[PDB]
Amino acid sequence: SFETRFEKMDNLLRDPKSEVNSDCLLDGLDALVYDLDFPALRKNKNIDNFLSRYKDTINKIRDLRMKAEDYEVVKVIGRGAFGEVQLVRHKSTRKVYAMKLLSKFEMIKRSDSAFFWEERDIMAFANSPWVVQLFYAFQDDRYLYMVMEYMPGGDLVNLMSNYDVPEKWARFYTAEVVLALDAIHSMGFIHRDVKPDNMLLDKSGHLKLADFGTCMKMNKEGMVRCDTAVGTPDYISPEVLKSQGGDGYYGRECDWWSVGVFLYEMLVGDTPFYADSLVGTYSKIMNHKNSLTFPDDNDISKEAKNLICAFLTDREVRLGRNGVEEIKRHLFFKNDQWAWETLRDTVAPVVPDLSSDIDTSNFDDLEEDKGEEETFPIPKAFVGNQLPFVGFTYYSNRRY
Amino acid sequence: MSFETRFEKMDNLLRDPKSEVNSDCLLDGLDALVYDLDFPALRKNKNIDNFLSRYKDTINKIRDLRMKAEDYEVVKVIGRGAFGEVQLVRHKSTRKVYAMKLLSKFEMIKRSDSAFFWEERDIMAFANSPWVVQLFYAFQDDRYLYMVMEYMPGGDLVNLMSNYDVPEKWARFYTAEVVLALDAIHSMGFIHRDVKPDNMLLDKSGHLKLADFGTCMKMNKEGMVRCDTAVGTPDYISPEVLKSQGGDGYYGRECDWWSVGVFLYEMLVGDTPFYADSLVGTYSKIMNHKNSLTFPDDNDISKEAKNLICAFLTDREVRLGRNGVEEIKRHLFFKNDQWAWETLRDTVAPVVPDLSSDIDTSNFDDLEEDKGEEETFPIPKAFVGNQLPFVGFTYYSN
Ligand SMILES: C[C@@H](N)[C@H]1CC[C@H](C(=O)Nc2ccncc2)CC1
Ligand SMILES: C[C@@H](N)[C@H]1CC[C@H](C(=O)Nc2ccncc2)CC1
Repeated sequence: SFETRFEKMDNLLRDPKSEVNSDCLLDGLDALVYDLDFPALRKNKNIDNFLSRYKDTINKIRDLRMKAEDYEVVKVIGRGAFGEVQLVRHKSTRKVYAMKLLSKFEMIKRSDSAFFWEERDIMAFANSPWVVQLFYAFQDDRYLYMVMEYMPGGDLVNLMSNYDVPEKWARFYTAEVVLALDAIHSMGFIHRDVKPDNMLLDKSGHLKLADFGTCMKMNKEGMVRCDTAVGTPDYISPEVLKSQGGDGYYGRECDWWSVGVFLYEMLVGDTPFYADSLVGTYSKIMNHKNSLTFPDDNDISKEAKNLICAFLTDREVRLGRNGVEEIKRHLFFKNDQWAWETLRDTVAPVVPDLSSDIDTSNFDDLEEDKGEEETFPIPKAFVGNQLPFVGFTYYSNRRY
Repeated sequence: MSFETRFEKMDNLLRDPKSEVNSDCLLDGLDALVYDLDFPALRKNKNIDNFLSRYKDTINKIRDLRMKAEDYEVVKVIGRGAFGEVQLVRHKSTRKVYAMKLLSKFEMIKRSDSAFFWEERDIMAFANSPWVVQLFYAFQDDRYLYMVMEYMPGGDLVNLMSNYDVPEKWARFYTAEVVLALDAIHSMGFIHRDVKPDNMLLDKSGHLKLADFGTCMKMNKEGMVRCDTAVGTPDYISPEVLKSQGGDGYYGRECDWWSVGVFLYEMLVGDTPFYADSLVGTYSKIMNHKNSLTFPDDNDISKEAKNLICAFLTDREVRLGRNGVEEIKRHLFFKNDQWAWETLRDTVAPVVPDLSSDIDTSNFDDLEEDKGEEETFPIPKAFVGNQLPFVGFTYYSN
């Protein structure tokens, strides 16, 4: 039908999940202009003409759409591999966010995943109190921008470095992690990188998972096929670590292993497979059957040691294989202060006391500054570097 | 402006039919980018290869859903030549009858000239004037631009002049309707530059509309336009436009009034005032119009008619219409008792076409055939971007 066709097309331009919504189309144009405006390419008439035709229009668009200078950078609160995280205030709305910058050139400089799509999808549509929310996503010729809710409570790395975590706390945080991971699993993902760095606390001291670049969609049988290992040396499971070209076929039990490493670290103060060098940790993980020991410290309860050992075993006998319910029923979690279904409504073990909305005391003081770093080299022919990041913008077609 | 304002200004832009960044135009850009990259030579680049692999499914569905050529049943070809052919079409679904104009992308590209269509699209789509042939839809594929216009069943003035020894009463009417049509174009801020019987079409009631605006240009601050470009059939072209061949000349709207004078002369005489066997011969006579413009020794043509023609066929500086259209309207030639300027298009036309059906094409000649094996673009070894000049052409009406 004629109407049907017009309508199907109209939805395809509206749907927040459509690859051709206003966001994707405005990105498509924005990318083209960026990838053509070069004197070497300007020699071609088609190109030179097209650019002069849209010059005024494209400049109007870039000013109207969400851009970097719309935000006032309050302070850098994280910096690393593919960019940095900075506490920002929107100059117009005065609202405070944590903005993440991803160097387009650096991700193209041999990453191998386009990992940012998973990160964008989950953070934007998860709609879960266990997932750091993504409000806006935009871009220019050089950086991807992710506008997330600010987690003023800092991460679990910071918490563990300031406290000798008692069991009561360990239980709470482990329990919130379990629910957070179960929410991710219910969405059809295996996180693959469960660690204190990815665990952030809100203004009330409650946990959320941040960063999901390592996430992968499960198949129908709830499995994932991967030839190359993914994760962090201390927290990676034996099966994900040994994942090879031979196959590399694993389930969500690999996440539960990392939770065991997390629990152990909170109560002991060290990772269960710490070694002199990185490669030593590898051997100890593979030899987990004999390398996993508890120090002579009569403060780790029986239940704690049990759960840790139930998690730090071979995938085949690992706790969590029969669903999250067998984990929740574990005696370690048995308490009289909270229930699973009401946990995130209870008072947290550490409720952060904040001075202002821009209080960054729970984050280490990072230098800030830089002086803009090297990006793409000026092309001599058409390369199309902005093409992989088309449709990343989350602004014109957001879900409400 | 507030965030809400900024957001909503941008969101209105995507729905504004007069926006270069409305949804339809943006789909063109993405549609085009897919065409000018889907070549094995360019597929060697990963950014390109991955891009096309992602939008493969999506782009195909889009192309099948949007307005396309096979949505129309071609009833009959009614015009040909230029960059394509004008054909009477019936929309397969709505059963509505339109006149569709095709423009070959390759042909346009081959000989530079690939920007004239923007003026034609803009005017026909937004003029919203009874003196302008209306443009309902505009779409495209990898090869042709498509313009869905209202069908003018009355035929053109060329056809009318070849069937009648046009009397003055008729000549006056048609000249008067042309004057109002040209004034409407001028009011929109354009100089037509190609006023001729071919571009003058009649509706079912026998009333005039201007069709084709591929030579129209936007007047500058002072209502002028510089230009360089070759010329086809100088018969109606003014001396100034002919002298301005290479950016060496700025001319006003009074170049259109010259063409009206040629039009009036042709209706009453039967021949164009500066006709010659060669193109350069016609040119020479137009340049020497001061001495070449003559009238036959049969005073069938009235005094007022001779006056108006001579008032139009003079040097730009003293040409009638330089002081506005009102001095033209007040000319004694137009003095009559059958119509008034403000009510003219509501009066009964001198020739009201009698039509058999909605697809009656009796006022249009049957056309030969093209035997036209239209040339296609060669497979590129690098990025050429032949689709870029046609991005943002797509247009729909509500
Ligand atoms: C170490 C990496 N895996 C990664 C963890 C999450 C971090 C972040 O978004 N932090 C953050 C989010 C919201 N509010 C404050 C900080 C970015 C870096
Ligand atoms: C010869 C050229 N200057 C040009 C004249 C007008 C013609 C046309 O659109 N004709 C038309 C319009 C509407 N209905 C029927 C025919 C296209 C070609």
